[PDB]
Amino acid sequence: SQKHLQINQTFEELRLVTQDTENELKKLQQTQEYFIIQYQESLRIQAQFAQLLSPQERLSRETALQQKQVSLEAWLQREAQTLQQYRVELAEKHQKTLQLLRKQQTIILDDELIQWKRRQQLAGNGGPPEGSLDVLQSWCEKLAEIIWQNRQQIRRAEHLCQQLPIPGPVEEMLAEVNATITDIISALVTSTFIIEKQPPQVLKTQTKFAATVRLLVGGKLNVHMNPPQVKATIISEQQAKSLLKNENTRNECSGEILNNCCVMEYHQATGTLSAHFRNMSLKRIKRASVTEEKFTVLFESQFSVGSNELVFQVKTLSLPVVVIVHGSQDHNATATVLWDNAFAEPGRVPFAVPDKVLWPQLCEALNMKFKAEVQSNRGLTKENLVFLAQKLFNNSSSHLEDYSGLSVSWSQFNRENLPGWNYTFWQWFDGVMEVLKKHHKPHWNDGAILGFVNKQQAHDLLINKPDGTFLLRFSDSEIGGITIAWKFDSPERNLWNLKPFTTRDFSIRSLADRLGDLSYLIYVFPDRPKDEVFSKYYTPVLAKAVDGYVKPQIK
Ligand SMILES: CN(C)C(=O)CCN(C(=O)[C@@H]1CCCN1C(=O)[C@@H](NC(=O)c1cc2cc(C(F)(F)P(=O)(O)O)ccc2s1)C(C)(C)C)c1ccc(Br)cc1
Repeated sequence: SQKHLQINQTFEELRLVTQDTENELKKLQQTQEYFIIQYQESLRIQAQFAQLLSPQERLSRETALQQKQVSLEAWLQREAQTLQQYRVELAEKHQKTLQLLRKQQTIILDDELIQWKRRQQLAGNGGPPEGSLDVLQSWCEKLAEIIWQNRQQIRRAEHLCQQLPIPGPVEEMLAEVNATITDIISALVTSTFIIEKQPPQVLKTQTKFAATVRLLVGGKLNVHMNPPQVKATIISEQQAKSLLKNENTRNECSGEILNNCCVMEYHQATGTLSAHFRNMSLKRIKRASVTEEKFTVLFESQFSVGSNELVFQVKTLSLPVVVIVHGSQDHNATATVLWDNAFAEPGRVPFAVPDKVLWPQLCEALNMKFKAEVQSNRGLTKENLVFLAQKLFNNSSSHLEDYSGLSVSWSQFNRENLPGWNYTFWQWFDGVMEVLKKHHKPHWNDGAILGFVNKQQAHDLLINKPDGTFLLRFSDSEIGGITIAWKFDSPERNLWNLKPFTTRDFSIRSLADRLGDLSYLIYVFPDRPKDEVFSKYYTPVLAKAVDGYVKPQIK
């Protein structure tokens, strides 16, 4: 809460200086109002002379009014300069608080909001949750409360100058203040239309999906009065670039969305103005690989603040989505999305990503997604990272630090196949998460699957162990396969690599049941016995009702 306390201090100073300008604005209006009354007195003074007639009294009444006329005329002249001075002083104070406001806004919007948004982007790859927008709304409320007060303050100060003009520096001073105000409100309004909950980045046609679009300055401006409509629209990466550059053909889009319209709702209790699209669906998609084609859901809205004097057109784009029609296309779709959420640079043109990235950056991305997919805190160890670097780079080294300067290209990750294989690194890696996720989630968590060791590594671990000591390994030759490697002293071969099982095999008999059937397996690596690790998962054979068993019995 270091920068958090400085943000709060600046907000508190901003409200104190805005009350000062308000006090001085009412004071200026009083000064001007009295000056207008004193000016009428100087008019009555001449009308008093006009009511002339005997110079025995008319010589004394003429001198009384002359002395009075002069003093009031002198007071008026001095008060006019005071009116101009206090006016300049107010504009200077408004210019000062607006410059401070600009700095305070840049902090909330270009830093804290971007950090929240990035936190949300990385959460797509199974990263840590971004958290509630409560803090960001609390600040955007104050930003709006303050810019709106100063705006109405200057509109009032301007009204005074209309009713009593005094030419000088004040005109261009107010022209500057106004330009600053439109810049700040436009920025505050356009930037605070954000997507609280993103749509699915791997989207299947004809599948119900949801999104949430919040407006952080909803409660503090006159926006909830007429809650605006938001129109969800699916567009392509090219269409997204031209939408930003403004070189578009108005309604250019790439498909229909069912229930693509929603009206923002204000929740008094929380102060939130937000469109909840709960029943969206992709009816059709226009496509000019399918897997590498990035789309985005564009949310538009049009609304005003206070009166039709201030109207805005807001547009927010979702994180890139990949559309799949089969479901079987998910394998490679996840890879392009995984790359996007991880390696996207801030302030990029629509869905631009780096061609190559350094190996430890890709390590973060794989570890993050891996833990999320298997639903465990046991991630990829330093040894596991080396195993994958050996596989990926086709390098011998067993030192993670060696790979640190190397670069994985997109084609090296999920386009060109591995050395002697018919699959890519992503296909191999995703294959492992997929077999681990469907089944073996508790097994992976309980450490029973060592997995990321090559055929040689497993032998150079099991040799010095008793007959029947095994380890569970990931097959190289078969995507999503698990191989049992075990040492058992015998003629011309001591280490044994059993045939790899895939999800089809597990669907017939579980990993635990299959291990329990094989008597030649007795000790899971390193010491712990087989039944000690898999007794939990052996199937208690249940009697069938068809065989005449009225109550559930365990044979
Ligand atoms: C109760 N019961 C019937 C059973 O399930 C147990 C019986 N069983 C077997 O013993 C089968 C029966 C046929 C030959 N067999 C073998 O295991 C023979 N082994 C292999 O044939 C192979 C070993 C590797 C290693 C790899 C590798 F190293 F992991 P990779 O890194 O290159 O991918 C890649 C392919 C292969 S093929 C063996 C020489 C050990 C006898 C079994 C049956 C079916 C399935 Br599927 C799985 C195992």
